Amino acid sequence: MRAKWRKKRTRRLKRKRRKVRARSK
Amino acid sequence: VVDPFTRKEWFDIKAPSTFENRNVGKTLVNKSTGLKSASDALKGRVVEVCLADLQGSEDHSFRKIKLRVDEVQGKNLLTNFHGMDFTTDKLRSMVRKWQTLIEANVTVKTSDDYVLRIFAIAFTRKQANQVKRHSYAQSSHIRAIRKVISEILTKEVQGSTLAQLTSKLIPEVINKEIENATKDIFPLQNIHVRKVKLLKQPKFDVGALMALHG
Amino acid sequence: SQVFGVARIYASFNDTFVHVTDLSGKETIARVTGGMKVKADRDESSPYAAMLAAQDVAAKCKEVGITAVHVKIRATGGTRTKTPGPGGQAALRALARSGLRIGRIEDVTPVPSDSTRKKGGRRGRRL
Amino acid sequence: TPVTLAKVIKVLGRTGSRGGVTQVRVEFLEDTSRTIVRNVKGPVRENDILVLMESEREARRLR
Amino acid sequence: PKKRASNGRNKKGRGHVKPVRCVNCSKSIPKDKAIKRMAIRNIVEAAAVRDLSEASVYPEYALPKTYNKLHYCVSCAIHARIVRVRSREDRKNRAPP
RNA sequence: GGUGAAAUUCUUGGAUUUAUUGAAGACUAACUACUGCGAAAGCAUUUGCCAAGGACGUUUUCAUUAAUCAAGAACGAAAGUUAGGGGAUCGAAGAUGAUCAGAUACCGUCGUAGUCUUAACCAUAAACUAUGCCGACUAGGGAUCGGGUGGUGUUUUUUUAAUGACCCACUCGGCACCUUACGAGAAAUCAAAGUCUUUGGGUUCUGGGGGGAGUAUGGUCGCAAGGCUGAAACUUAAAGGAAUUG
RNA sequence: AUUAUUGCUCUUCAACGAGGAAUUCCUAGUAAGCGCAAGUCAUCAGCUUGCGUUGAUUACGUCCCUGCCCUUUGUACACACC
Ligand SMILES: [Mg+2]
Ligand SMILES: [Mg+2]
Ligand SMILES: [Mg+2]
Ligand SMILES: [Mg+2]
Ligand SMILES: [Mg+2]
Ligand SMILES: [Mg+2]
Ligand SMILES: [Mg+2]
Ligand SMILES: [Mg+2]
Ligand SMILES: [Mg+2]
Ligand SMILES: [Mg+2]
Ligand SMILES: [Mg+2]
Ligand SMILES: [Mg+2]
Ligand SMILES: [Mg+2]
Ligand SMILES: [Mg+2]
Ligand SMILES: [Mg+2]
Ligand SMILES: [Mg+2]
Ligand SMILES: [Mg+2]
Ligand SMILES: [Mg+2]
Ligand SMILES: [Mg+2]
Ligand SMILES: [Zn+2]
Repeated sequence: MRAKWRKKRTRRLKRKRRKVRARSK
Repeated sequence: VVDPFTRKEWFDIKAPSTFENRNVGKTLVNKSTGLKSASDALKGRVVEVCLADLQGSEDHSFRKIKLRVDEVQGKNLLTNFHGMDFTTDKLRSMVRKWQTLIEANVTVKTSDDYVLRIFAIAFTRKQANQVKRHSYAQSSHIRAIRKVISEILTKEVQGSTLAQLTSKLIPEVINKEIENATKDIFPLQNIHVRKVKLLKQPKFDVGALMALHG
Repeated sequence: SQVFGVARIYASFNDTFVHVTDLSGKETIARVTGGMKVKADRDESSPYAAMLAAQDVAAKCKEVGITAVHVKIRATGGTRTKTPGPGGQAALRALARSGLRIGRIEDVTPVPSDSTRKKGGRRGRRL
Repeated sequence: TPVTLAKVIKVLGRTGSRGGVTQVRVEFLEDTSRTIVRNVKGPVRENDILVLMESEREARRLR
Repeated sequence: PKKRASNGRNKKGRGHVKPVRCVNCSKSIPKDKAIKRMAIRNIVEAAAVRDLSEASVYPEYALPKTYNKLHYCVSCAIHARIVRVRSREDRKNRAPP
């Protein structure tokens, strides 16, 4: 996939793990 | 079941003084009925005729003129100065590559107190033995020419109204005084007052207006 | 010699405007466009139409009072194509060849000291 | 009807997308010393005589 | 790899020029990289000039052409106008005709 | 009106076209170039002010004061964020007319944020010459931008000059092109990418097969979005570059 | 020999009044018209392969349509755009 959109893929992907981790702080 | 033509009042346009043909053209109004008359309604229109279409000669192909209608009298309406334009084609021709353009302007008053803004354009010429294919001034050159142009333009106005200013613009006296003071600085070709607009007329004064007529 | 008025032929694509008015402009005299004298949208600017409309416009122009007329041909302008449309030349041709005089004509296509962002976005109208 | 006679003086070539059309310069006989190029419909060689139905008007290219 | 030394088009010692809008599709494109033609042409045309002077006043008149500079976007330049495509070498030739 | 063609749309409210005026915000057309300047981002209307700069000129001054740089700092396109203002235009989102088997799009319409500006953030771009800086050396050519020097050069007339613009030779320092190639390179190409197994002028920084991955983690910066720093397990025989013929 | 091999005679006497959008073939002893021999074949040519007979109109050009070649140019394809 376009590198630009793979970067976006994982931008989001991190935002969710950033989110799910917070539930547990 | 109308056709406003089988109704429209008709009219011819007369020009001011310091040119050639005072007769100019025709127009349509509406019959001066009680409530909404042909008179006070419009008249105040304006007309654009090339002055070569109004001076006869062709050493004036460009240079357009705005005439505004101020007064009316029995199928005869005069007109006065309202501006001066250039033709689109002439400029587009004057403005060629490989050379520097120069423009400058000023707002200023006249005797009979019409205020106006006159324009001025000039391009750098190669001079007849040059080798380099372009010819550019030196910015420091450009700033000089403008200031002098401006010095000259302000002087030429507030002579006896647009009246004398019109009488001044027609034979392009301005053009060559520019040409004069300038050649101490840089070459230059074309050089014209290009434009001039009106923005602050005084008061009607039915007297003074009537001085161009006879 | 004649009686004079203004022609002003706006010629964009998809339509061509012809309408003569008083040399002051304030007062019209007969119009009609290219979209009038044929019906197909697609052909709304074609030279064949603007002819037939330059024909119907010449007619009235002389059937009212104007014996002659100067022209001011014009394109879309502004932040648009700025180039002459198709049925401008056909219009001019049709109104001189009609039975009307011609005198000193210039271009009046609005040209900006550029700006107001063009339409269709940075990547262009793409198809 | 003003008939107008012209003698083909040179064969220039084939215009028309199709190409059935030949470009030709002619010399009209009744008072020479002038020339005009015409477009033909049929096969043509040098020294042929074309009846220009209207003397003064000529074309160039064809599509 | 690389394909031109002028890269895209004409820009050495500057770093930023400023975009124009394509006359055909309106695509932005740096002015130096543009591709341009003065669209100098007559107001009338081929045939009209006779029928022009014929039904006009004045002697032969004067005749004043139109002048407008054209800005194309490469693709638009390539799709119709000046372009073709040249050999590896003919590319190098900057001469117009 | 708009299109390849259409439709959504606007039209007794005289639309679209015309004319005269006015207001709002944005922008700087043409002149504009293998042309200028800036550390880089970047910078094209005028005029006044404010300080700044390179190059040149120099038989002025000081005299090793310099080169390059972990840390640290200044600035930093666009978007994006906070708080005002502004909000013309174009216009992420959204809603539509069509197209399509589908059509969350391309094309058309409506148009929110935005686009502009102030105060503060953010610090990233293929931020590109994909090419560190200082110094020396190595090879031809015609242009050009700035500075200077030389001339019983041209053109400007007045009374010769003085000027200014122009012409020719030279010389510094700019932006580039040309041809060559002693030389270099895997080549494409390169006056540097040259002066390297005949391997050393000074200095900074980064890379060490591919994926995993700019991921996990910790630290840190941020309002946020995210920036900086930044692994391993595992997987894998190629991935990659330039040129050739198809 | 019926589902009628072919041939003859009488009778029966259809559609078809030059053919929409489309589309084939052709430049001289050619097109078209005309019949013959040969192949097949016990018997059956509305087919074919050749043959001679009568014998034109119109081009002797072009790139518009369609088809294919050739350069140039892109390619991450080379089992090569299936
Ligand atoms: Mg919880
Ligand atoms: Mg395309
Ligand atoms: Mg490539
Ligand atoms: Mg940049
Ligand atoms: Mg400007
Ligand atoms: Mg520390
Ligand atoms: Mg650092
Ligand atoms: Mg807005
Ligand atoms: Mg949508
Ligand atoms: Mg839909
Ligand atoms: Mg969507
Ligand atoms: Mg980076
Ligand atoms: Mg680049
Ligand atoms: Mg050199
Ligand atoms: Mg294997
Ligand atoms: Mg390759
Ligand atoms: Mg047989
Ligand atoms: Mg058979
Ligand atoms: Mg290849
Ligand atoms: Zn384009």
